Order: sequence, then structure tokens, then C-alpha cells
Amino acid sequence: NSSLVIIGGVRKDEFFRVKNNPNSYNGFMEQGVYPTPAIPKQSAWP
Amino acid sequence: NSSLVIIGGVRKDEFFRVKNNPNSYNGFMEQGVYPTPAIPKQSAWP
Amino acid sequence: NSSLVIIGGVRKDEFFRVKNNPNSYNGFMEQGVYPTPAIPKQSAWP
Amino acid sequence: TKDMGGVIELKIPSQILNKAAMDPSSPEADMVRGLMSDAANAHSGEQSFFMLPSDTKDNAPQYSMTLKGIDGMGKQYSTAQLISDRKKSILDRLGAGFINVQTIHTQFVQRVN
Amino acid sequence: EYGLSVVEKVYTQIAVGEYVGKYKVKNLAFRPQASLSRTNPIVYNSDGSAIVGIKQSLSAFQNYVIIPISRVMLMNTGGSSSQALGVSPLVGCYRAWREKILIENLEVVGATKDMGGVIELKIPSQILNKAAMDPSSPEADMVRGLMSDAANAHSGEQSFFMLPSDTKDNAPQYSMTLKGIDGMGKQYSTAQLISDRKKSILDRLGAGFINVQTIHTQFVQRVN
Amino acid sequence: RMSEQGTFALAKVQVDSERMKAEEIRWPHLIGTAESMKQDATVATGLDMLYTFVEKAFKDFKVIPGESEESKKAAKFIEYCLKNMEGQTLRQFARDAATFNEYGLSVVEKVYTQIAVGEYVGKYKVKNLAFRPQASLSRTNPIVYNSDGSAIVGIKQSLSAFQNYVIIPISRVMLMNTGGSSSQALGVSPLVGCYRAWREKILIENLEVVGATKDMGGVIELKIPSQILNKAAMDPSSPEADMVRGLMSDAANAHSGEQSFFMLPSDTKDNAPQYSMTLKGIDGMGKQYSTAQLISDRKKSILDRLGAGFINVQTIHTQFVQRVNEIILEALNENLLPQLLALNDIRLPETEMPYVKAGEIVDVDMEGFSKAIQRIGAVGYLPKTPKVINRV
Amino acid sequence: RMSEQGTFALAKVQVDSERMKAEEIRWPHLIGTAESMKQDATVATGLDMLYTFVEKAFKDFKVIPGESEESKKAAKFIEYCLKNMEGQTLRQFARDAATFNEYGLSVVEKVYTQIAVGEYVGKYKVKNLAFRPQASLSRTNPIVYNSDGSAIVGIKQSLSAFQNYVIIPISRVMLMNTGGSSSQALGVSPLVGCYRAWREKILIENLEVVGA
Amino acid sequence: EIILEALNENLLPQLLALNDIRLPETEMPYVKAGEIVDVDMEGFSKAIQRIGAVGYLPKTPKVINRV
Repeated sequence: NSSLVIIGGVRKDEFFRVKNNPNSYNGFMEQGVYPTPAIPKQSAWP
Repeated sequence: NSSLVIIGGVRKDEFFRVKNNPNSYNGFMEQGVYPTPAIPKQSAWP
Repeated sequence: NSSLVIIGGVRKDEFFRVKNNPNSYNGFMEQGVYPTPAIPKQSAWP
Repeated sequence: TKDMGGVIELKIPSQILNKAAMDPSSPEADMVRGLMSDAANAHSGEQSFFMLPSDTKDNAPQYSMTLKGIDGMGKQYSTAQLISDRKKSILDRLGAGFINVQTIHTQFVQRVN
Repeated sequence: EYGLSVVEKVYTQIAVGEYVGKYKVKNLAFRPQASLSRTNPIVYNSDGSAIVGIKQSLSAFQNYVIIPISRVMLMNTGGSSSQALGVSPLVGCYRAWREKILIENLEVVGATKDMGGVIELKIPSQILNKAAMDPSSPEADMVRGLMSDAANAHSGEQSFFMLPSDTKDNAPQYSMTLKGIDGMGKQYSTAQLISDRKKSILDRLGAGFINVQTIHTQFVQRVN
Repeated sequence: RMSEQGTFALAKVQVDSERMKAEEIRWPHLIGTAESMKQDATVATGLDMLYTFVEKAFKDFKVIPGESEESKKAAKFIEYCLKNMEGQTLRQFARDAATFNEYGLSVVEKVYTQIAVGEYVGKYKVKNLAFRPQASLSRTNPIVYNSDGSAIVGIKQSLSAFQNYVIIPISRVMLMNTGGSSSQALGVSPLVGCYRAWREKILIENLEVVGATKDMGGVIELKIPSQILNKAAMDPSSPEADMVRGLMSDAANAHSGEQSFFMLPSDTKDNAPQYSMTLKGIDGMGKQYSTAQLISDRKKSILDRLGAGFINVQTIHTQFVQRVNEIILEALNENLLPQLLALNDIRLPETEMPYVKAGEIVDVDMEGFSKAIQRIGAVGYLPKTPKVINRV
Repeated sequence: RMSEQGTFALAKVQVDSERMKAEEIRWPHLIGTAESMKQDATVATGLDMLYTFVEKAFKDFKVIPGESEESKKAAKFIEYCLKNMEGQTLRQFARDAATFNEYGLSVVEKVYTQIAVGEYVGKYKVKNLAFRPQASLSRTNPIVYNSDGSAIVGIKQSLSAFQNYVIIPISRVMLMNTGGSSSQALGVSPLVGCYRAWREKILIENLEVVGA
Repeated sequence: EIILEALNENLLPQLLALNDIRLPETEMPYVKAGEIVDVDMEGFSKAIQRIGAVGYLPKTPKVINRV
């Protein structure tokens, strides 16, 4: 009885683990009709 | 039976404990598409 | 059976005890982005 | 001044309230004194939230927190337009009713002259 | 501002100049209303017929008396010739100013206390009570985590909630809801209350046009 | 008769006025509260626009001589002195003098020097109209009076201003103040009055930022039986632990896109289901006070005291600038010029004293002026002089 | 009498003004905070439109002579010198001088050279109105005063600007500043005041993108 | 105006001093910046007529070159 309630986005440790995951796909990858170089292909910041 | 009801932000001791926590991630850290130097990377005030 | 119903802000004794508490944090302390000298850091009036 | 819409109401079992009143040096007394000061300072800010026990004894819960509101309909008479009608009623007798927006005011002054 | 104004005329002789031998006026010495006598400022005859002079307090001659009427130039407004202490234009405004201030105070506290959408959490009291008496128990650690996580709960790229779904009665054990006013909000619209009182104050000074030959120009001519 | 029978009570009129102020705006503190204001983007803007036209007026200044031949020579010497200060110009002086709109007060000291070589060798110029900053003055008593509160003998400057990281006689100082009568040495800063409104304006803006950040409407909530949550916490190498770790990352990345969906078990144990997913919303009514119009009222409240309230949309703003110009000209015409002529023993009658006239703050209308000359000219009421010709 | 009885207090008026600022906009930092602003599409646009008309004004400049014959000859020589700087024009100088709208301050050094062959052989032109960038100045004390805080003796430039990848006397330097009185050597940048509003404006735009 | 003050009062007096051109105060030339707003052809043309039709406009090459 230690991890009943989980709130996301309120810890730096949890934020960067999801952000730096190479398999992660987030909202900033919406390529739309055809891919364009204006939209990132990786989750982690440069 | 001493700590049933908890209200946040109504004590200076508790407010600074969360604010000064180096692992805290709050709403003022919203980096967006890519990081910018106009947005803090630490919770505590300088 | 003497203190069933409590109404706040209707007594001077209760108002000043909360107001003069050094640990109190009220709505007039909203520092926002970064602290400014236009907003008080203590609850009690000068 | 008396339109207390959205005021905070707290419900606590009377066992805690009664124990504090007769045992000033008991753990119930400390928590009650904390509530009387914490609830007064309950504003909206960067760290405002509420945490209450979720026990239940009957169809109603033991602990609850709700914001009150007028259960029905508010006032209807719109006292604002009542005052405006009476102000124009007063100024008309002095010929100075144009401030509510040869003239009437100029002709009125000639009478006194 | 005070219905009244006192100026004393002082004359001096010329030493060297175009009009040597004549008398100038040295200073039209202003006597502040605050430095005057607080008890009787103006003294009359044995009857209430005329004025013999104006009294100044003895406390104005210190660092941190009756002046004859013939030496003083009196100006007053808002009253007839029989009102020595004229009616200040702020008389009348006063009641409206008292209301205007009070309403503005209610707006500030009202906006601060409109906790709509605040986060409320419900937890079984077994966990809360165990933490209070066992600071070194797993319940204590999770409670301390909630007190900090809930304070930082903003909206961002990773905000979500995960709660146990246990149920003991018609109501669930764990829940999370955002509060709202259960009914109707305020009705009086304090905004238009203040606007009416502001126009009420400025009208007495003829400067009410800022709320949007004129009235303001004619008002200045009176003072001149 | 020829005898004063009273006092101005300078020393009392002050001491009442310091009590009747909120304590953050009394003399030794107002110097800090002014510079902790200004950093408001509506307060800076009001002061900047005021200085814009004050500098313009005192740029193309003119000295108007009298009728006699003596006055014309004096006017030329005055123009030379005012345009040849070593390292100073009237525009810089005007923008230093106009600081009484921030602190109610302004101190300038007159220093005279002799000419070595030039057109007026042997005479005395003015070296610098030395501005004394209000911040470097004495924080205790800035202004010293007689044994009584009747008149002023001088102004005190702090001893800490003579360091790197005293009483100046009144006859050497040019004092400018505004907002008060002649009996208020420390004038009323136009920021007095604004102060209470500025305090509110700031607080409301702070609430808007935190309020918009904390409006978690539509946030995702997940309910899972506590058997899975508890098993993961005590068995890090169990299948429950793997699925819990997957949820903590998948839920964070849950956006809307081309492949967004949810799939949950449909088991049921009681009136409520075991697994669920709902989007939260405010259960009731939202905020009511509409903090937007609160700020707009307070902004117009602040700018009105500076006459610059028209930005919220002959004028009020132009008339306000003329007030500042006239105060400076009185000190310049009546305190410096008579003394400057006395040093070079140019003694003239009252009607022959030259005076300095400030420039015009509003540009001339070419359309209006050109057709105004014709209408006067076509009748013959306009004299034939080089003064009229040079106006084109 | 003919004697000063006070000081301008340049060295104090500064030291009060650096405290009364949020720490991200004090001298050694403002150089970075300016260039980390500008990349806002409303801040760039405001500065660009200002420079548009400043360059226009100082393009078709004119020199107005006096009445005597001596002044007319002097005016012609002035026009030649101002229009014949080696590698510089007044438009470039105007758009370098106007940088005090970003940093409160601008430093230009005057260099004179002799003429070898030309219409005015033997006289002295101005070679370049050398602009000293605010970023290459001294980050500790940029401006040096007397033993007292009365006047300015010169301006210091960092030693790191003489490398590829010192105190200049005041008599050689043309100082321009805005937003402050004569007692504020480091003028108030127009971006002071804007700063708090810019911080909020950015944060809100970030919330809109993640919210949608 | 800020730029012109530095240009008129710091460079020009020093530049003339080096080439020993010493003049009285009233004979110092000064630099005048250009106009930031373009001239209105409609307004200017009809302004010249109104002044010209009365005879208040001098006959000089300065006026002629303005076209």
C-alpha cells in the first residue's frame, strides 16, 4: 500500500524518463498528410 | 486522528518545502516544442 | 456540545489571530512568475 | 455584502467536535484549532487543494466539502433602473435633467433672473 | 478642498528701483487651513453680525494669535455671504466615496476566494490515521508524497491521475473530483455599482466627461 | 501696518501630511517605492510619454527681448550662456527638472564661472545646472527650516553620496515642486493616489496566471483495482509490475492523433465497474468575477493621474504637459536670469527684462496655416516684416 | 559664489538602480536577456520598424551653414568629411547608434586621419566612427568614474575582445543613452518594464499548444 | 534628436578645432536630419499656389529646386 495514487507530470524524474524514451510517441509528431521536416521525429530535445 | 484534512498552500512551511524541492516539476516549466531560455528549469526562486 | 457550528470571519478575536499568525499564507501573497516587491511577504499589516 | 455565493462549508462528525470542547489537550483539539485557521486562509493559488477522509456511515458521507449556491432563483427587481428613474425625477424639477445622458436649462435660469 | 482660503497682505518700501519711495507687496502670505485654530478659526463681534479677525493656532510657530480682518483676504465657495466656513465641494461626495471604496474592497477579496475547479481527494481514514501514529510506516511515506504531488498538480504534457477502484458501499473508497458552485453565482454585478459612484463624484467637480464651451470650462471660470 | 502677524507653518503642514499617508509612501521610503513602481508597463509608459513632449518644448527655446537697445544686448548674452554650458543642454536640464512628477521635488544648484577667451571675455557664464538626485539627498531631514517653521534656510545632502564603489544654502538652489500649495516643501508625487490602485492591479494579474495554469479541465483519470497496484509495489519482478510501469509512461504520452484509442477490461464487481476511464470537468459553475474588466478599470485609474488615459482606447494630454513647462520656466525666468544679470551688473527696469519662451509642443498644420495667411493677407492686416517672411 | 557644493552622485544613483531590478536584467546579464528576447515575433517587429525610419532620416542629411562667408566654406568641408568615411556611412552609423533602445547605452570612438591627395590636402578627416559593441565591453565595471562619483574618466573594454576563434579615455568617446536622467550612465533599456509582460506572454502561448 | 546632439556638439566642434577653423557661436554650421514622412504632392502643390497667388513666396532657386 505505497503507490495507490499516481499523478503524471509533477516530477522531473518521471517527466524526463518518458521524454527521453526512444520508443515514445507524443502529440508533437503529428505528420498529417505527408511528412515534413518542420515536425520532430524523436521525442527527446536536441 | 490528527491529520484527516489537508489543505495545500495555506502554510509557509509547506509551501517552501515543495518550492525548494530540487525534484519538483510545476506549471512554470512548460517548455513547449523546444526549450527556450525564457522559462525556468528549477522550481526554487533565484 | 458547545462548538458544533463554526462561522469564520465574524469575530475580531478569530480574525486577528489568523491574520497575525507568522506561518499564515493567504491570497494576497500570489507572487506569480517571479517575486516582486509589490506583493507582501507577511500576513500581518505593518 | 450579503451575497455569500460560493462560500465554503465543511462537515465533520460531532464526535470530534464534542471531544475537542471538553478535552483542550487532546489530539482532536489540535486538529480543530488547525481547521479554524486553515479554512480562514483558504484562497486560490499555486498549491490549493483539499484532502478529506472518505469514510461512510449511512447514505450520506461522514466528511464532505461543498461550495454553496443559491438553490433557486436570484433577485428580480433590478434595483439599478429604479434609482435611475428617481434621479431623473429629481433633476427635472430643477431643469438640470440633461446630465443623466436655447435649451430647457437656459430658460429655467432666465426665470430666476 | 476646504471651503475657505486665507491670504495676508504684507507691504514693504522700495530701496532702489524705478519707483523708489513707494510701497510694493512683499508676499501674499498663504496661511494653510491645517495650521489654523481647530476650536474657533473665525472670531465675530459680541453679536453674530460681522467678523473681526481670524485666529491661528499657537502650535504653528514651532519646528520639529489673531490676525485682524483688515489684513486678510478671504475667499470661500459653496455658500451664501452668511456662511464664513464655506461648503467644500467634497461635502455631498463623501457618502458616495464611502460606498465606492467598500465595493472595490469586496471585488478584490471576491476574486481571490472564487475557488472554482479546486482539486479534492478522498482517501480512507485507515491510511490517514496510520500515518499520523506511525511516521516510519509505508502509509506515512505515501501520505507525504500526496501532500507534495497534489500541490504541484498542474496541466502539462504528462498530467494524469491513477486511483484504486475499490468499493465498500454505494460510494467508492477513492475518488477525485473538481469542485464547482452547486447553484447560482453572484448577481449584483459590482462593476456597474462603482461606475455610477465614480460619475457621482466627478460631477461635483465638473470633470465627469472623463468617464466616456463645455461644463468643465464654465466651472473653471467660477474659480477665476 | 508693515509687520507680519503669522507664519507659513512649513514645519507643521509637513508633519500632518506624513501621518495621513500609508507608511510605504512617506519620505524616506517613497524613493524606493517609486523605483519599485515604474517596472509596471503602464506606469513606465505614462512617464515616458510625458517626458517626450517636455524635451520637445525645451529644445527650440527662444529669448524674447524688450524694446530698448539695452535689452537686446542682454538677450543675446542670455542666449549664449544658456546654449554654452560645459557638458549640459537645456534638454538634459528639462528632463532632470521634470523628475518632480515621480518624487514631488527637484533640486538644481547654480554654478558660475568666468570666461577666459571668447566673445564676452570678463563676464560670468553658468558652468552647470548641477542636478542633485533625490536618492542621494538626506533620508532624515532633507529640508531644513528656521528656528520656527516659517521659511527655508537650505537643503541637506547625505554624506554617503561622496563615496565611490552637508547643507547647501537656499540662495544657490532652484526648487521645483508640484501637487501641493506653497506651504508643502515636499510636494505630492502624482503616484500618491495611484498607489492603492497599483497594489490591486498587480495582485489580480498574478491570480490570472496561476488560474489559467491550474484549470485542469478534461484531465485523464484512470481507475485500477488495488490488487494490481499493491502487487507491483511489493513484487518489482512480477507481471503486474511491468504493466504498471507501462501505464505510467503510456498515459503521460496520451495525446490526440491518428491512432489514439483506449481498450480496458469490462469486469464488474459491484454497482461500480472495476476498470474505467473518464475525463474530468468542473462539477458545478466556474468563476464569476471576470478578472479581465477589474484590471482595465485599474489601468485607466492609474493613467488618468498622468493625463495619458487616452491610450486605453487641444486635449487633456497637451494641457497636462503645459503645466510642467510653466513650472520649469518660472524657476528659469525668476531665479537664474535676474541673478545672472546681477553678476555682470546689467541692471534694467522691470519692463526691459528679457524672458525665455519655450517651444511649441504641437506641430504646425501646413494646410491650416497656409490658408490662414491668405485670409489675413488678402485684407492687408499682416505687416510686411522679415519676421513674417522667415516663418515659411 | 564660483564653487561647486555637491556631486552628481553617478556612482550611487547606479548602485541603487541595480538593486531595484529583477536579477535577470542587471548589467552583466541584460546583454544575454536582450538577445534571448528579440526572437519573440512581436519584440523583433517593434525594433525593426523603429530602425526603418531612423535609417531613412539619416540618409538624406543636410548641413546648414551660417551667414558669413567663412561658415559656408566650413559647411562644405563638413559635408565632405561626413560623406567620405573609409568604409562607413551615416546610415550604418545611425543604425549602430540607435542600439541604445536595446541596451540603454551606445559607445562610438572617433578616429582622425590626414589627407594624402584630394581637394583638402593637409586637413584631417574622420576615418571611422568605430562602433564598440555592448557585448564586447567589460562585464564587471563598464564605466569608470573619479575617486568620487562625480564624473566619468573613461570606458573600459574587456581583454577577451582582442582574440580570434583596456580603458578608452572619455574625450575620445561619444556616449548616447536614453530612459534616464543625466545621472544614470547606464541608461534604462525600453525592454525594462516589458520584461514581466514578456515572461507571461510566452508561458500562456505554451499552454495553448499543449492544451489543444 | 539624441544622435544629432552627439553629432553636432561632440564631433563638429572637435573636427573644426583640428583644422583650426575657429568661428563665433552664431556662425557654427549644424547637421539637419532628413524628413521621415514623405511630402504630399496634392497638399504641397496647392499650398504653393495659395502662398504664391498673394506674393509671399520669394523668387529664389531654393524654391524652384523643391519641385
